[PDB]
Amino acid sequence: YSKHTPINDLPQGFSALEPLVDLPIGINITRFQTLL
Amino acid sequence: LTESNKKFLPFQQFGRDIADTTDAVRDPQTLEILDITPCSFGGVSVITPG
Ligand SMILES: *[C@@H]1O[C@H](CO)[C@@H](O)[C@H](O)[C@H]1NC(C)=O
Ligand SMILES: *[C@@H]1O[C@H](CO)[C@@H](O)[C@H](O)[C@H]1NC(C)=O
Repeated sequence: YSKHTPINDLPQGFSALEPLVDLPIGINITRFQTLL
Repeated sequence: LTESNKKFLPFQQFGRDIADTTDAVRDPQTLEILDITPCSFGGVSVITPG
């Protein structure tokens, strides 16, 4: 699910995240990391 | 399945009111919203003068 919002820092505003991707089946994922 | 004035979100397929009952469907092939009003039904009373 993703959402992109503009601000002037997590704002106090409210915005629901629209689903966009439902990638097919995988196996157990218990760990992750970001590609810096 | 009649045409409806509702406007779904681009990812939304189901349509539901507050009854846990489907009341709108986005058509897969052509992208339109159709109503799911149930087929008419009701009791049948008989008026007789005896
Ligand atoms: C993660 O999923 C696998 C599926 O093959 C299963 O062994 C189990 O549910 C999990 N593995 C663990 C807890 O070692
Ligand atoms: C599939 O292609 C588009 C995508 O929704 C649609 O307009 C069209 O009516 C569909 N059917 C066919 C036969 O192209």
